[PDB]
Amino acid sequence: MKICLIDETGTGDGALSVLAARWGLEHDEDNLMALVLTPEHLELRKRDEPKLGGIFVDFVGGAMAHRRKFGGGRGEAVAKAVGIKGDYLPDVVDATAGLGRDAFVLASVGCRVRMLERNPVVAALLDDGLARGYADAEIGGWLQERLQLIHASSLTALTDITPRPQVVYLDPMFPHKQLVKKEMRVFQSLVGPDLDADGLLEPARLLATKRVVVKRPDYAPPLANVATPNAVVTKGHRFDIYAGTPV
Repeated sequence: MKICLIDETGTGDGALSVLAARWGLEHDEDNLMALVLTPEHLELRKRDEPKLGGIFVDFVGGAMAHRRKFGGGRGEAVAKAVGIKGDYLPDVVDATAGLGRDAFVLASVGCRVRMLERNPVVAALLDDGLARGYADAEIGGWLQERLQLIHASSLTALTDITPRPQVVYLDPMFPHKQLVKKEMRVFQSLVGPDLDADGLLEPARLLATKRVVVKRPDYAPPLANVATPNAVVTKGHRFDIYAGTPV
């Protein structure tokens, strides 16, 4: 995958070169987007719009820490969709991690989560945030065990995953046009619709032993057109619930 790789560390240790090779990233000097390695973290920027700033994955502060403390935890719409209740904290596989926002909530509530991200540039951002998150004196401990990243095809590896997770969560990039903030304008400018999203449902329902949860924006059709009477509705979107495959 092509993108403008920029080093703002000054160390000269070759860290960016290693990270690029690890995720199969190719430097593209005149690419519209740029992946920058700062002393603080790895961020994505929209070169033609400096005023927008850069976006990065941070489990320690910012929006993720705010949502952790104020979002409600087990009371979140996504927490209820996966079936979280009482002492029930299922193992989850998030086949469309993206920025890891939902995945972080689930891990924060007490779920053992395994994230998968096929997009190399997004995966690079997650890995960097995971590195920083693991190094946190407060959450670094449980984070390292409840939130881990895996690089593989969510269509082929979604079957070889072991041990089988009780729940599989899906939230593929839906073909949108409707963002309002910078954290999305920059990102959306990079990541486009997941053309094979519909193909995720089947392998997901096979992997999960209890439930498959699909986040869907309002009015969006169910994934793969497979209807379901079970769903948790929220503001601006819903979570379609499907039965998994008992062991």
